[PDB]
Amino acid sequence: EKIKICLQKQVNSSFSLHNGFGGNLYATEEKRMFELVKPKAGASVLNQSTWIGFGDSRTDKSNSAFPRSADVSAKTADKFRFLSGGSLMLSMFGPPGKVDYLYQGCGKHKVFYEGVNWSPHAAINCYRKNWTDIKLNFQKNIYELASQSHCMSLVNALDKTIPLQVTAGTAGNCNNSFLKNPALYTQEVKPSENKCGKENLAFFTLPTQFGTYECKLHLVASCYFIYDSKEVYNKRGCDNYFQVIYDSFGKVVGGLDNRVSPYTGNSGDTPTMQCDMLQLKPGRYSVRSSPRFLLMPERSYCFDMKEKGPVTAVQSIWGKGRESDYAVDQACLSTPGCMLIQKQKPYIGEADDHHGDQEMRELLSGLDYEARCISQSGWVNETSPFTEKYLLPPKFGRCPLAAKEESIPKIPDGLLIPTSGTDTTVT
Amino acid sequence: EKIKICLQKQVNSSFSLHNGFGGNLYATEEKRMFELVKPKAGASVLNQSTWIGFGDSRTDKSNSAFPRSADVSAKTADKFRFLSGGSLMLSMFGPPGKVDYLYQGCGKHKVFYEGVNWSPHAAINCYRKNWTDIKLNFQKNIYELASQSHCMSLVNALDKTIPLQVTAGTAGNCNNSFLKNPALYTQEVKPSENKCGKENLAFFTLPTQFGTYECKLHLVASCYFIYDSKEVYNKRGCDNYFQVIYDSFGKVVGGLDNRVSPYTGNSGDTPTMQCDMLQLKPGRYSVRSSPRFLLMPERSYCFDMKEKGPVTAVQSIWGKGRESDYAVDQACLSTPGCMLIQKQKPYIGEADDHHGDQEMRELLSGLDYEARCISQSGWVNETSPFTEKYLLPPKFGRCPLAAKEESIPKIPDGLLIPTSGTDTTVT
Amino acid sequence: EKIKICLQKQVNSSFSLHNGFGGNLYATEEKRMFELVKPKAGASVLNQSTWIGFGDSRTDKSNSAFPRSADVSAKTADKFRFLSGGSLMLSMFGPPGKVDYLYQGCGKHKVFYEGVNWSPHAAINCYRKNWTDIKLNFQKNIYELASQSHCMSLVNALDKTIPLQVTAGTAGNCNNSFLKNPALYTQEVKPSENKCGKENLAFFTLPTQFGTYECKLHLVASCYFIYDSKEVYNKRGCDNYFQVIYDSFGKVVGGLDNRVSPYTGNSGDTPTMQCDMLQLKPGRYSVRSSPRFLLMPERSYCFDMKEKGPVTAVQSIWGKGRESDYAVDQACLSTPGCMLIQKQKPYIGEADDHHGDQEMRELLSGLDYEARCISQSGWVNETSPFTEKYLLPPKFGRCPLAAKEESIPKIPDGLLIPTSGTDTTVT
Amino acid sequence: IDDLIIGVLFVAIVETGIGGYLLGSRKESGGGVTKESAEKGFEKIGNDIQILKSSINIAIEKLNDRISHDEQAIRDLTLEIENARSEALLGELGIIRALLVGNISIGLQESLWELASEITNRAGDLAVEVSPGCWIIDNNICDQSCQNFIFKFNETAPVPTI
Amino acid sequence: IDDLIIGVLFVAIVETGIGGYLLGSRKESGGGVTKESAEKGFEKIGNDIQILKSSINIAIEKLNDRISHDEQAIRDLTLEIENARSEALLGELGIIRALLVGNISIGLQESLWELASEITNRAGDLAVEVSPGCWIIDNNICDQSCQNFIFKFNETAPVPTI
Amino acid sequence: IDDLIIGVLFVAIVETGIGGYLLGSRKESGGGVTKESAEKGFEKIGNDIQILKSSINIAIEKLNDRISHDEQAIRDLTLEIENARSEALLGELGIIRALLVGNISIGLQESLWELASEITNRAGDLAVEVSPGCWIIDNNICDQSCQNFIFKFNETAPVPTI
Ligand SMILES: *[C@@H]1O[C@H](CO)[C@@H](O[C@@H]2O[C@H](CO)[C@@H](O[C@@H]3O[C@H](CO)[C@@H](O)[C@H](O)[C@@H]3O)[C@H](O)[C@H]2NC(C)=O)[C@H](O)[C@H]1NC(C)=O
Ligand SMILES: *[C@@H]1O[C@H](CO)[C@@H](O[C@H]2O[C@H](CO)[C@@H](O[C@H]3O[C@H](CO)[C@@H](O)[C@H](O)[C@@H]3O)[C@H](O)[C@H]2NC(C)=O)[C@H](O)[C@H]1NC(C)=O
Ligand SMILES: *[C@@H]1O[C@H](CO)[C@@H](O[C@H]2O[C@H](CO)[C@@H](O[C@H]3O[C@H](CO)[C@@H](O)[C@H](O)[C@@H]3O)[C@H](O)[C@H]2NC(C)=O)[C@H](O)[C@H]1NC(C)=O
Ligand SMILES: *[C@@H]1O[C@H](CO)[C@@H](O[C@H]2O[C@H](CO)[C@@H](O[C@H]3O[C@H](CO)[C@@H](O)[C@H](O)[C@@H]3O)[C@H](O)[C@H]2NC(C)=O)[C@H](O)[C@H]1NC(C)=O
Ligand SMILES: *[C@H]1O[C@H](CO)[C@@H](O[C@@H]2O[C@H](CO)[C@@H](O[C@@H]3O[C@H](CO)[C@@H](O)[C@H](O)[C@@H]3O)[C@H](O)[C@H]2NC(C)=O)[C@H](O)[C@H]1NC(C)=O
Ligand SMILES: *[C@H]1O[C@H](CO)[C@@H](O[C@@H]2O[C@H](CO)[C@@H](O[C@@H]3O[C@H](CO)[C@@H](O)[C@H](O)[C@@H]3O)[C@H](O)[C@H]2NC(C)=O)[C@H](O)[C@H]1NC(C)=O
Ligand SMILES: *[C@H]1O[C@H](CO)[C@@H](O[C@@H]2O[C@H](CO)[C@@H](O[C@@H]3O[C@H](CO)[C@@H](O)[C@H](O)[C@@H]3O)[C@H](O)[C@H]2NC(C)=O)[C@H](O)[C@H]1NC(C)=O
Repeated sequence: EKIKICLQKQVNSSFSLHNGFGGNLYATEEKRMFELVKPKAGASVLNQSTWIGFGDSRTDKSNSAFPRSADVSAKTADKFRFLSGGSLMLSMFGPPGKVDYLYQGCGKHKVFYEGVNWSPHAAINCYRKNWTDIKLNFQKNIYELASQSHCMSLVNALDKTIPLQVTAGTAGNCNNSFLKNPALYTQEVKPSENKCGKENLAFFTLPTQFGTYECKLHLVASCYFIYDSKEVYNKRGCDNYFQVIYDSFGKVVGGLDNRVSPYTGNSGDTPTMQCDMLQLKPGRYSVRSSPRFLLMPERSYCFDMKEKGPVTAVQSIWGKGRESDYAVDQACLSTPGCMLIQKQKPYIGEADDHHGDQEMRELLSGLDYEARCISQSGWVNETSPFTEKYLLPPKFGRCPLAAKEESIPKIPDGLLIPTSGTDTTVT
Repeated sequence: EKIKICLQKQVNSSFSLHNGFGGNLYATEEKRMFELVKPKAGASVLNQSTWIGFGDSRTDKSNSAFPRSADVSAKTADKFRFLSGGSLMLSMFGPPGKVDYLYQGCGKHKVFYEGVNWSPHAAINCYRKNWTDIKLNFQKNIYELASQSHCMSLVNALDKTIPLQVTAGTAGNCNNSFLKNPALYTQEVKPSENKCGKENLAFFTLPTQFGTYECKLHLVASCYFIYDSKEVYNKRGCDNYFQVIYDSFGKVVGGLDNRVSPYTGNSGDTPTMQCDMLQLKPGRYSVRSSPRFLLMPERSYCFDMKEKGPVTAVQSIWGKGRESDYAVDQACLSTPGCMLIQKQKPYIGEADDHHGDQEMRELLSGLDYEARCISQSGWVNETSPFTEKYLLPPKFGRCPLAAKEESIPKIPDGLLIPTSGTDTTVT
Repeated sequence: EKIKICLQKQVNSSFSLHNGFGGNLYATEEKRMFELVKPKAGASVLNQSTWIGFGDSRTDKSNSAFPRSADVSAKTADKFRFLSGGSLMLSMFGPPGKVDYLYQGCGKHKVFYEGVNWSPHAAINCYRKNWTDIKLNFQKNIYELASQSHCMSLVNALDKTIPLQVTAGTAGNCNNSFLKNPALYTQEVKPSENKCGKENLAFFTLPTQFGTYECKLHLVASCYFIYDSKEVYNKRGCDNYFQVIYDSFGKVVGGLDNRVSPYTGNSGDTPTMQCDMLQLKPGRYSVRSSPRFLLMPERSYCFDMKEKGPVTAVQSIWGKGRESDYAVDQACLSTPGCMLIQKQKPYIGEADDHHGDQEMRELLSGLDYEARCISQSGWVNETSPFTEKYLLPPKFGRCPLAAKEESIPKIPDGLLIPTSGTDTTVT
Repeated sequence: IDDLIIGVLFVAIVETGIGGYLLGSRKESGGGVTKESAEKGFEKIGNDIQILKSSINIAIEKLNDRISHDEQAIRDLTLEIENARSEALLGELGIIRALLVGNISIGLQESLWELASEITNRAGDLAVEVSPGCWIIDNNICDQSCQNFIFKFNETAPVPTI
Repeated sequence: IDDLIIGVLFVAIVETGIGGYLLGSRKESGGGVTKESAEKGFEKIGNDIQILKSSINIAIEKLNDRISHDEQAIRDLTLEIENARSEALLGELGIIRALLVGNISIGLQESLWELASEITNRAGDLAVEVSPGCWIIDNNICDQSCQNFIFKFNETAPVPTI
Repeated sequence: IDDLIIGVLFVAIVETGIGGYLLGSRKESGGGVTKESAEKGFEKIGNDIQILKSSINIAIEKLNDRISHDEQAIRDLTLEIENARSEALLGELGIIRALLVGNISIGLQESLWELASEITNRAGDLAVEVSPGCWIIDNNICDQSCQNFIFKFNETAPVPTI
């Protein structure tokens, strides 16, 4: 009778008190609003139809031992424009014997995985023993210009005019001819008998367009011979060496003039070739040089400058056995817009020692999915807005932000007991 | 008695359940938090006192048949600095007979509506048959420099010094004299009788200031004669044609040197003139050229580079009858910062066939009000933060964002019934 | 018996009604959520370990009369790299007698407080009466390059090669020798007896590195003599004056060539020296000049271009007595990235008339604390997100925003009475 | 809920029946569960609903554009950005929206409790108020007349004595 | 509402009268509507008000600056931008402000209901509690003494058993 | 608070005792304050708690990333920025979080009131309901049997006065 029943709310120690706007909650468990997200290491893209890749052989779908030799799936290989044994650099200079492939294509996002094919191993030397530096700079520009154009294509031949005294040249170091891009040309000249040739002048034209492709900017290679000194040069040459590229008006845009700059070679009696990367607007350029040699530019990569975009560059090296290089690596990391992909472990291929390495494969696997964000720190296709460590700089998309696991908000869970007003809670 | 009354909450089918933070609501109607906003097509501005326009005749307030002839209101015309028959380009080269107006003024936002006055129709030819290309580039720079300066003004005369062998020249095609900007100058020279003049050197000075106006950067035109070939040139000229503009030190800033570049003409026995747009810092420049002709720059547009700002450019064409051009259009669209205004229907004027077109009027009507935002997609003076289609790139102000009508949030309306807790709602 | 008690909520006039989400509140008092913040005038930094200063004497810790002579505390002086009587500009040209200090160091934030030491007062003249303009431009570049490099250092000597006809020169105006940077060199030449020297060619090398310091970019001074006219020049010189600096190829990067540009002097029979600021990539440059004089560059400031950062520049003037200049001020204000610090009152030092001015001290006091933000409008170490007036442009950190005191939100205070639903509130 | 004429705590969902605020009556020896609106009691709720709906307009109008001021001179497309900026602003708006609905909801219910109190405050005879919103009067003491007075409000045949 | 003295549901607006929480009493055969504060019952509300006001400080302090970090080296003016950024942050603050006021409001009222229960829980003699916050005791059984005990709380002369 | 056993208004804090929703009973001539759970009544709350917890998932998932789209090609470090951007987004999340907790809280309580009404709606014999959540029945009329029926719900040994 004189009893008393009551719906009671009782909270012990296994509690926790989450406070809220307009009433709180005691709870037995609690969990995070969002989970911290880890970046999947490797390369991926967004849109999947706005990307294109330039390939090796590890990407060459139409290669004999296919699946095996590949570092990518078929789906991916389909989006690649490769050809076994090629390299953008190889096509740039067209050295003898080495494969000359017409790389070109369009895409908002360009993925490069080429280069190994012209590593120190290639042991090419056409008046130059260590090409790496050039490789570096060449790559550096390809990436820069690539990250600002939509379309790009090798321009395998351009309108030019060579003088008559000069005649096509062949070289010992260059197997038995010469490179295709810097094109050698020479004229009989013997200083001894006091017969110095006719200083030559030759023109060349960077096109406004090349087939479908619109060229707003050309990447050409300005090359010249570096002699140790006058007398040495004067051994086979008559006055003072020089090669210069002037523009429509006599403005100079490149070269080397030993008539005002000092000789800086150190290769003894024979010169060394130096190739500078030049970005030239389209037009009619001319070059002037000392009689004996003329290194005429006859090729280039053409970029429209239509739009900005991301660039992924995969490192290209040999399995053990042959000497590789990090020009690519260096270059990617030294230019805004490209993301470098590198292996931690060495290369060991399935097809053979140099094709189909596991790591690389699980690295470039992302190219098959659509990510929410891609960074130099990796990619992520998950959805939370937070991550443990700060994603790295070149990054595109909806990238999560860094935040301590603790600092993220908590949601009440398990048993919930609503708290009332103020001193409602009495022990 | 044993009745039971109850304030009851009942909801049928004409309901809808809007849920909220801390209780929900059932409702009979619902409406959008904000309405999608359409952009008004045409041109407008913000601040109304920070803008200035450069005019034609369709803007010339002091024109005979006024209201009629205008494409703008009086209020607007007041903010314009025009003069019937003028064109920035016309003032740049001052061709014979054509009106030469001193365009100049300041403003955070510059609105250009000139040009038609030097369209193919004008049939001007001073050694050049189709001026459009030049018009294009000229416009291109005006807009660029204009979008980076606060003030700009034509510089109708600059300190110069012409050599004695040379004397003012007149031309057949140029009515019977010559342009005012590229200024012809010549000297008697007959190759036949082996009398080649004295290669000339002349100076000229881009001023640091021009009246109130401060010049941090000058737009000058570098011109030269394009010959088909040597012999042709050698018909009236002595060695090899050339005209070059050097800077304080002998650096070249422009021109054409046929002593190193090839001849590229195809106009038969008489040359063609080519005019390059050059941006020059103020200073003392010099030019050198083959004896016979000297095209001395004698005018320019001067820009301080004080501040960035928007630029609207209205297309300028003739009503039907005379030939028009799209240099303006092309140019605006090809330079960051300016917004192009174009007509869909042709021109049919009230005053006469070429002045006072309806479309244009309702297009430039916006210049009378203050917008919240202006874009290449149109302007808007309303206030919602959303719109159906993405506004186009060059845009300034508080532009609304694209969003599907559906996706915008809904507000409960009509009959509201508060829902309580959980299973409060029972069938 | 028939009474009635009620917990009543009554609100008179001393009320105010704050409305909220889910219930309102009547209150007797109210206060702002945040307080408006004033910027402390003067200079400060963030991180305190990422900054470095280049000093005078007013910063020189190792100065005789220390505390007194200083304009900064010890703590601050420690972070400075100064030396009494120095000036970056002084070290740039190394004039005779004046202190030549090797300024160099690293920091994300660089604070400059030097310059007074080469003010008009210094009355130095080495073929130039008013150096201020040069000071201006020199400072201008230091700041620019400084705000883009992490490390910078004076390069007191660089690999060069001087011809034989020429021999070290000394000058009357230049006490009795010459500047250290633009280095005079001459060769006997007497036009009268028709003995014109041998036009000279000399080389010089901007290094890629200088001790720890990496040089991605060099600031060198290109100087030359400005003659009134030929004949005047022809008084002591033979043909036409000229000094030019070419790059690896014959590209010109600077100088003056009176063989194509007009003579512009007005100092009568003796020339005037002009010094341009040049930014040069590292390499081997050459210079050519008329026989008689050769002003060879022999020093420079070297900057890596590693990273962007803030720059504070304190104005440097004399106490009353000697003539000062505003080159610094002008320069700071004219370059993005640096913040200028100026005094309102004049200089009156404690140590003596020119060292230890009160104002300056309370100005540079901030250098001792860590600010939340620094702007050209002052700094603030407080924490509210709002301020009365808009902070000035060059500013870094978490700067508060401008907002009217009123417009900031209000918090209920004093006596609080909860309002219930709708018409809950009645008379 | 409770049988078929639930209190001011629950809400009847009758896909095809009448809808709104109404008086649900039922006897213990009766199968007919009368439902009918008392447009005279509603007179409050209805007006309060207006006052409530009025607030939204204000607060909505009050949304001082968390909208950005642009100086985009460059021509490159930014849809991927504009889009994301919008998706967010949309989200921001959603929350502050729910914030409004809830407040209304709260204030409306708190306003239905205003009726009860008022209805309850209408006799010790009535004063049965079982569950909130529901009460059981005795029609032997409280004939229709006062029932109507108590609820509906016809002001005829109520309570004199005093 | 009601007569000269209402419940814990409404709030009296007397532009010039006393203000605060107080005890409104009135008899049926009386014109004098006594209003007076019971600073002993207030003792709870008052303290709770503090506790409540305390929270704001926290949550406000808690506003971890939705404030931007800048690296503005360029010198161009940005007021049109700074301004718009401010108008927004101001707006953001406003909402979270109302969020606080409402929460307080809610908790305060919920705290006024804490008194009723407590006052009601003070006798079957009192236990008249008509409308919420209002009750009608009989001074023949509940003389001032217990009235004061019931409400005000002097702890002298009341009780219904033990 | 209500002696040793309070109503649906307050919440007992017993650092080491049982925890949850339960039935607190106590007689007037008894020292033993029985506490025990009626897992049959809980059956509602428990399920509702689920329904409630369910909502969070939705609304949280619903957070359509107030996350920025970047085109950062430059290499300069931005931590001072990324950090501040994060501290803010974190803050934004916090509020919308409390927003969820409170809504839950509100709906849960409003759901506990759903029980009372339902329990109260279980006899004129019970119908003592003193304070909200608490009621005093007479075991002379309401023996354990109905007590269990009234609350717990065993469906055995009631008492219909008809
Ligand atoms: C030495 O040379 C320096 C620089 O060439 C001269 O300093 C400059 O002097 C002029 C006139 O005193 C200043 O320009 C003036 O500015 C004011 C306001 O800004 C304006 O009203 C005038 O119309 C004019 O533009 C200029 O600020 C100043 N520059 C600096 C850095 O101080 C100096 O005058 C020369 N000294 C002698 C003795 O010739
Ligand atoms: C909305 O309003 C709530 C009240 O309805 C806020 O809560 C506050 O009240 C509690 C008491 O229930 C405070 O507790 C303090 O005291 C205890 C015991 O000594 C301490 O353990 C505890 O650390 C506190 O100091 C709460 O702290 C207080 N606020 C908070 C955030 O806990 C509720 O917080 C408020 N909602 C928001 C979003 O501010
Ligand atoms: C705050 O809490 C509310 C509960 O009071 C949330 O609501 C939820 O509860 C209702 C019941 O009134 C659910 O309605 C039924 O139908 C829906 C169909 O959409 C089911 O999803 C649900 O399980 C029920 O069967 C609501 O659905 C449910 N939420 C919603 C959004 O409808 C209310 O949403 C919450 N407020 C916020 C801002 O989250
Ligand atoms: C949540 O909903 C509340 C209502 O329950 C809002 O409050 C309001 O309080 C009263 C009643 O609606 C309004 O009074 C208006 O009418 C009276 C007529 O006597 C005028 O005197 C008064 O000036 C008003 O015009 C309040 O105006 C209204 N408050 C507000 C701020 O609109 C409550 O505001 C709402 N929550 C939020 C955050 O708005
Ligand atoms: C269930 O929902 C509502 C319950 O009210 C019904 O819709 C409403 O129907 C009434 C008819 O009585 C409409 O009233 C009309 O109002 C206008 C003024 O607005 C007046 O001019 C007319 O004479 C008429 O009285 C009311 O507008 C309407 N509201 C809506 C939102 O539809 C609905 O029909 C109900 N269904 C059933 C089966 O009862
Ligand atoms: C209408 O209501 C307001 C709010 O209560 C009244 O203002 C209040 O006036 C009282 C005077 O009794 C103030 O209280 C006193 O405060 C002093 C502080 O030094 C204290 O020493 C006294 O013991 C006493 O508590 C109270 O602070 C003040 N409150 C506010 C917010 O101003 C006002 O008087 C009322 N109008 C009328 C006609 O009563
Ligand atoms: C006060 O905190 C909790 C209140 O629930 C008590 O711990 C609880 O202990 C029960 C078992 O007695 C746990 O049940 C678990 O899941 C099901 C029932 O839900 C049962 O079949 C399993 O065997 C299992 O025990 C309940 O989840 C658990 N909750 C927590 C947070 O520990 C705790 O014992 C209480 N303290 C005291 C002194 O009673």
